[PDB]
Amino acid sequence: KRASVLAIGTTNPEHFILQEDYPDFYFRNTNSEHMTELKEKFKRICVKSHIRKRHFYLTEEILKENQGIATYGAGSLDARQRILETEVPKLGQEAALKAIAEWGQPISKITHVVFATTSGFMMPGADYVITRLLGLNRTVRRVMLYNQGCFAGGTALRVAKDLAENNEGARVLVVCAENTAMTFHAPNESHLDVIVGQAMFSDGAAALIIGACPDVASGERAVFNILSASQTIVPGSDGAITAHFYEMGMSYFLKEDVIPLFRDNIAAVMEEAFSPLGVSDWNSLFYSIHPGGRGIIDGVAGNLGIKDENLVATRHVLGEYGNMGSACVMFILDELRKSSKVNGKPTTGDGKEFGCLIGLGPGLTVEAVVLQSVPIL
Amino acid sequence: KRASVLAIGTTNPEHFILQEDYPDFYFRNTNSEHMTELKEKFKRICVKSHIRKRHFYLTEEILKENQGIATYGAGSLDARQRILETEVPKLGQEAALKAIAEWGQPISKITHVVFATTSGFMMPGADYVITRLLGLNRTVRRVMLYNQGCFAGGTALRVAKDLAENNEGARVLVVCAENTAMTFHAPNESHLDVIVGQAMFSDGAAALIIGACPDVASGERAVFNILSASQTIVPGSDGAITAHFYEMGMSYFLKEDVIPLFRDNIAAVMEEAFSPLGVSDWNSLFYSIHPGGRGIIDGVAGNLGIKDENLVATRHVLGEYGNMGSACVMFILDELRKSSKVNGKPTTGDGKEFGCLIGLGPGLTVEAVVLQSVPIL
Repeated sequence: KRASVLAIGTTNPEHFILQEDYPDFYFRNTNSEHMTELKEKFKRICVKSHIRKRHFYLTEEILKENQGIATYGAGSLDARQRILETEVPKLGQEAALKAIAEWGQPISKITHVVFATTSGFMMPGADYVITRLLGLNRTVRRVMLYNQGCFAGGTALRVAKDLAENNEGARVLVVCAENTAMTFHAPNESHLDVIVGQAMFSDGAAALIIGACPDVASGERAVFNILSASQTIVPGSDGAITAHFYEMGMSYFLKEDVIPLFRDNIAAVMEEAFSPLGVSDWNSLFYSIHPGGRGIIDGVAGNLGIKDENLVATRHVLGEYGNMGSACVMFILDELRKSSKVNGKPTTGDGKEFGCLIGLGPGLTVEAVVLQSVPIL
Repeated sequence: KRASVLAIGTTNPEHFILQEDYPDFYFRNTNSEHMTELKEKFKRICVKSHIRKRHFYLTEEILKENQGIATYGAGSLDARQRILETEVPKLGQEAALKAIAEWGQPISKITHVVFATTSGFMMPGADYVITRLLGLNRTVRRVMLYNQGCFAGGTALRVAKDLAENNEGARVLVVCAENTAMTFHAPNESHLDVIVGQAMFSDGAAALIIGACPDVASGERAVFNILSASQTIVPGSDGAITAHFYEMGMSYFLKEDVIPLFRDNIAAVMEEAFSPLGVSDWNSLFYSIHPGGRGIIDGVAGNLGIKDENLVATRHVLGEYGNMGSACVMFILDELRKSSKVNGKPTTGDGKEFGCLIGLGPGLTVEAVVLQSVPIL
């Protein structure tokens, strides 16, 4: 009678770049090699990032064919959309097929779709495209979530939750996907917000299948259960994150006190979701914190007092992929369940009963989804 | 147990223009009086449109600064967004306050918000802004439906339906709002899809309160009961409507066979929806069809054999407000119940029991929402 995660799939584009070689690549293919001062500010953040590699659609050749994207301030939304209109629902398809395989059921049994992305937008949306790409039924009930940032991962789950629970027999396909072709910019002295993003942002795609009352006889296997899903605006945070969709693509602004505002308010958000269960100790849980850089983790960590033991899964994704936007949190969920089977843990939650999903985005906004593990045999 | 409409509220900008005087206004304030031949076609279209007046935020002086918006092809997305980022949620606020006045409950009772808009987008979205303007709780669960076109009105009804029915005591605030500053273009000889759109689009905004199990003792009153809600892709209609968000704004393209596709495929949707109610006679129902111009309405009615008696509310909205996009279907619902009280009809559905809200848009896509009337006292 409660919603459950029945399958999980992930994927990234084949092309990847090592962080050790990114500063040279980023300044060479923007003809900004002469900005010696910025090359140092950027390099220091790369070292502090503790990110090893990132996947990208954008290659050295594709940027040569799109100088508008390679020039800061220049109009390029025309060229950016030509790429995103196709590659985003396509990368999603790759992920959906992996999760539909584990599910091991007929395509016709899918009745809903929830697509979440900030990378590109048009009409019809990616939710129509992937419906035709996967060959789903023409009567699937779709819900498109455009431009909700990095918390959209928690949003998608909250929407799918009420869908599966209010429609008997319902099976929901959820897809998160991103592509740095939307937010890529060349270095600029006045707008140093870019510097932080270009040493962080990557792309990827995750896919989930939600459904109530798992049919064990049919071959369905629950992975996580969803007990609750809340959303909260953070007090005194107006303006901390703002992103505009201009002719130059997405132009974003970061205030110097994003982490302190999240840090000094996360305690209250946890207290609300977990009192119905009588939980107080924050180390009795498994976590899937949105990897919004080391600061956000190492800072949400200290406040709640989370030991390094429980941040292994979240820090692992950050290191091997970077910030993939809304797909980061589903990536970390797949990380746990799989790591748990290898290490012989009693449950899919690293041997723990309850866990939490933390998504962070503009507002400030915080999405909190309470999860429950299942036994491993 | 079953979601119900509890209140309705609408509004428009004060500034309006008569269809009588729009062709002069259009070719004058875009510096295009030298296109005399093109002006006559427009004139003809404006006369066959059955639209009497439309309300716009865009006045003659506002176009006078942002000449980019008044010049076809020119990059003007920035200027459009500076307008839409503020004016759209401000227009929604004015509508919501009317619905809460009728609802007659404390603002602390609202638990969810659903906003749908194609006109403009940023981060955080217009769901955050309307949450601050109305002074709602920081812990409200909100959904942002961007760029779902003219069927978004029915989608907003379907999401809110599953939220209110899956959450005890939950009360959902629906808001739809559109602004022509996104779709405004100067006349061009080549792109004749633009010319037909300028005689159609308007500004407006509507609001509803959705909740399951009305509390009579708390002063709540029902208006319509939501029995079901569906979505469907039309077979073999790929590319019938496409819209791109380029640097010039929302560039849309309409192929020549849009009406014949909706016309011949709508019957299957109605049969699937009303079959479990034992209904087949389409004139025994009240309607709220999306007025995408005369063409759509006449084509849909001609197939199902709907008489002019049951299309008065639809045409009245198109005649007095023009095509406002996603808000049209909400306007018609309000005219239905308001007209019903004045004429002495026994129900909010023109005396009838069951009715249907039809949302049409790109895909092609068809949103059907079976509705039930309540007794008038």
